[PDB]
Amino acid sequence: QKYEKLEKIYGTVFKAKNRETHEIVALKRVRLDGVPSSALREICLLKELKHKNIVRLHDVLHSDKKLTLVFEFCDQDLKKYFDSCNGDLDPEIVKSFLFQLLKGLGFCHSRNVLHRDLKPQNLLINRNGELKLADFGLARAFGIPVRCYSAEVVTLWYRPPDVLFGAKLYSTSIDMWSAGCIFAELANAARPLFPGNDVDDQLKRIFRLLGTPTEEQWPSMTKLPDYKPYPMYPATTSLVNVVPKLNATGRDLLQNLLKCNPVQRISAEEALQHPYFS
Amino acid sequence: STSELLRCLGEFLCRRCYRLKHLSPTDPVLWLRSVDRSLLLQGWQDQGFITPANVVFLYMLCRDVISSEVGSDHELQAVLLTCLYLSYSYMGNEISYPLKPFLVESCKEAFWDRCLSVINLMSSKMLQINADPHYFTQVFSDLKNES
Repeated sequence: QKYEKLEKIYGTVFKAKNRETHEIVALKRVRLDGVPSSALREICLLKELKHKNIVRLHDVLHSDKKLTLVFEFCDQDLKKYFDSCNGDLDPEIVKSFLFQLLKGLGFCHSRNVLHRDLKPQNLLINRNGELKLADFGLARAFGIPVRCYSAEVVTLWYRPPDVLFGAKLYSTSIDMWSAGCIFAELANAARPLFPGNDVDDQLKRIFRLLGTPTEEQWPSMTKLPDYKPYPMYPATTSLVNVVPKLNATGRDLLQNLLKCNPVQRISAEEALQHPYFS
Repeated sequence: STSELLRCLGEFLCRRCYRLKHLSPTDPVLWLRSVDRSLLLQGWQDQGFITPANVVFLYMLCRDVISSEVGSDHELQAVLLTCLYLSYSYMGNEISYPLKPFLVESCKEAFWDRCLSVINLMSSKMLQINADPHYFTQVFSDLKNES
């Protein structure tokens, strides 16, 4: 109640002033009548993920049979940012954004958390130029030898091929692929790099550009629940075609992030220690 | 194996709620077995949740949550189910679960209250037992010797 709702941006999001301390936050408000369990997980994880590049969770209120997560406030999501400016970002912004994402993401992995929902809309950006990871609704902790997780993670266009192939078990490499996609988006007209209409289509666009995986490069792929032998499309690996506002060094990183075989994906640490960053 | 750790859980739950010398380690287990059973109202979960690791994760919450002065099993089953609910939420293989089989309490307002109380007191341990194998072993061990 110590809040003042304003323009209205799980449940619905609101901007607000603490009214008492005058600070502006963002309220989520979750209806308590699976959504709740997802919300309680986000809260649990966030409480243990404090980093300038990870959205902060100030409080959590239980009122009127609703849970209101009092979050810090960010000017806009990266998706809207892409609309703010248009078709282009100074190659320097591209670097900054990837850096902070890679840093905020590298942190989650170190604290044993998979975000599993990395897409432009879940990346917050302040006018001050800083970027923060948000919406951990799909996140989860990992460490305990689990039989498997779930394959219903990550929006279609950022879903890595292994998961598309029905893989139920995955590692931190899963957020790395999404990161690569976001990078591609970052360094171009800001349009998604692989916008399929369904799983089958998603796979095609990916292999059509990266080249279809061969059992040699990705041995365990055929053993996946929903694996399908797609035509061996050439490897248009001359990514330059698909990402011009990016040097040759940068393209090298984008290539290590977009490896179809999960195991071949660079980690956040490595990514950050990559030449592209100086 | 599941079962075995379960009895230990029950065992423990009786040594904790001493105020109810009418309780058997089998009841608490029957309660845990029930929801995880009906939850198989498919489309909810293709695989059973209760596993060694998960029972342990669960014993972890109960450990620091179940008051020793619990008055009436109904109160136990409620808090125990709140714990179970969180375990599902946090360790669940699905990206989510229903609240039907967990809310046995009347005052819905209180169920969600515990959910917040527990989350605020156990959030760190919930993540640690996952990120710190040695910590997993200590809880696993403690649980094993609660028999």
